[PDB]
Amino acid sequence: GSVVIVGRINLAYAQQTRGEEGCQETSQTGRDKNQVEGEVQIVSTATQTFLATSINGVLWTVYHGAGTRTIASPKGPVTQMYTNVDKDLVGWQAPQGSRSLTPCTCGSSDLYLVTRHADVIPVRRRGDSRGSLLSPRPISYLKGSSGGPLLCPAGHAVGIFRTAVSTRGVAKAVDFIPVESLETTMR
Ligand SMILES: CCc1nc2ccc(OC)cc2nc1O[C@@H]1C[C@@H](C(=O)N[C@]2(C(=O)NS(=O)(=O)C3CC3)C[C@H]2CC)N(C(=O)[C@@H](NC(=O)OC(C)(C)C)C(C)(C)C)C1
Ligand SMILES: [Zn+2]
Repeated sequence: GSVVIVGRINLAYAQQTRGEEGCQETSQTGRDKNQVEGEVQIVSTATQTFLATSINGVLWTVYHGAGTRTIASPKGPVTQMYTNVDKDLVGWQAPQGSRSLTPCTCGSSDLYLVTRHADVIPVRRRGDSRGSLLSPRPISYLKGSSGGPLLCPAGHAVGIFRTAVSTRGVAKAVDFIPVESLETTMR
């Protein structure tokens, strides 16, 4: 079926636009004539819910979430533009009404992760695709936030939340797809 937009996060505050009946319906129809807004979208399949983030006019998220699914749009289902499984990466054309995040070039190592509750979580950049959490978190607290953005102090995109780095059920750090690798994927 289709990936369906069921909410959005404005930059922070989250909003929901669609429920289980609507989501079950639109996952199946692929037709979503709903207004789109925001930089991060809350997105659902029939089984999973996570985040997706618009960068370079492309809406990016994780493959472990999206698979090869099409996305629901006002004119019908839209196929993926990018599918790079070894990056756990998929991308569709950013739907009308989304605004893309601007890539970070300030080189800051003080990052801020946005969760599906529109909570903003401090990260210390530890390297290209790695960030350590200042306060470690339970895995289930961060479940549903993959595909969501890591920002710099200025509000620029540093990457897309992919995997959590866990010891004994506690996330001590985050793995993210950097904005440069999206560039690489696009070319
Ligand atoms: C290798 C990644 C992967 N690839 C897949 C490819 C195909 C596939 O087929 C189905 C499944 C895959 N699963 C995958 O991983 C799965 C999915 C993914 C996941 O849950 N991602 C997030 C998250 O919030 N995810 S999410 O809940 O939003 C999900 C709905 C999208 C961001 C996490 C929130 C806590 N996973 C990890 O993050 C694991 N961490 C981890 O693997 O770290 C390593 C890479 C350093 C070892 C956990 C569970 C320990 C936290 C395991
Ligand atoms: Zn920046």
